[PDB]
Amino acid sequence: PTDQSSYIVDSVTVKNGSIHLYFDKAGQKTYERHSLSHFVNLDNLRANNTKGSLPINVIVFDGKSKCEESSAKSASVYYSQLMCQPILLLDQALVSDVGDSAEVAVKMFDAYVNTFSSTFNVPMEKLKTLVATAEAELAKNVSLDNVLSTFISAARQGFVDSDVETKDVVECLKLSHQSDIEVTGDSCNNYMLTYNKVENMTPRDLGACIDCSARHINAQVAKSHNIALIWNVKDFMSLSEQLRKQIRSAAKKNNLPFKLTCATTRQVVNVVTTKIALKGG
Repeated sequence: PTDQSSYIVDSVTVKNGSIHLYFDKAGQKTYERHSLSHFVNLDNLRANNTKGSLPINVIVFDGKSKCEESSAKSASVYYSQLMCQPILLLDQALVSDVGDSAEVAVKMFDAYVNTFSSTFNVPMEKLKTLVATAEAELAKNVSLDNVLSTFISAARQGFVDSDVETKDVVECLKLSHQSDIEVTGDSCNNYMLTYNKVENMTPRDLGACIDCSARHINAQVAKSHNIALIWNVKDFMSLSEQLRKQIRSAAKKNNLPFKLTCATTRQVVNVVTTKIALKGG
């Protein structure tokens, strides 16, 4: 029994700004984890869409309507091929009482605080006051980016280097929570597996790579030396969504750690790595 194209979501559970979607795969109970943010507005997960792409491998439909379910199952034959993964078909009835903007934002913020605390080794007692202010402000409908930025600027003293910008920590936290990416304060390398070829990059992707001095590393040279791919958050974000996903999946294929950093310092080239250049020269 191979990985079909879609699976029906039977049940749902929420905890720490994340949702679990439960399905039966060849008689074994399984789940996929997604950030709660994709479930505030369900329209982005409907098969009709407005762009023709899904932010996650999930299709929301109305289980009360026969056509919506069958249409979504048909649509997931296309998206499964486009995304190179099966699609989870979720009835909108399972995600009725999930959250309410701020309600979900407070769950998000609490997850940001845990990643900030464990990344910069900051004791939770030192943040107690700044967390209380931040949570009472989110309930006042003060933007999450404002509350997060205000929190980081105040909480950063003595834990984050003066060289790193608050905005880069903010993006690291947000992204870390969206795609479950490890965050570090360590020097980046902007190393990329040889699998992601220059020939298949767009001018924006090749140029962005050359701009951040991205280097190519061979999968085996990286595996045997236990090399982690550490990208600067800004540099990584200058890349396309497709390229960002490809770099990460290639690292996961070879069991290589993938991390985002808020640091701008580069780690010393101690391994045989070739700088990404234009196909000609």
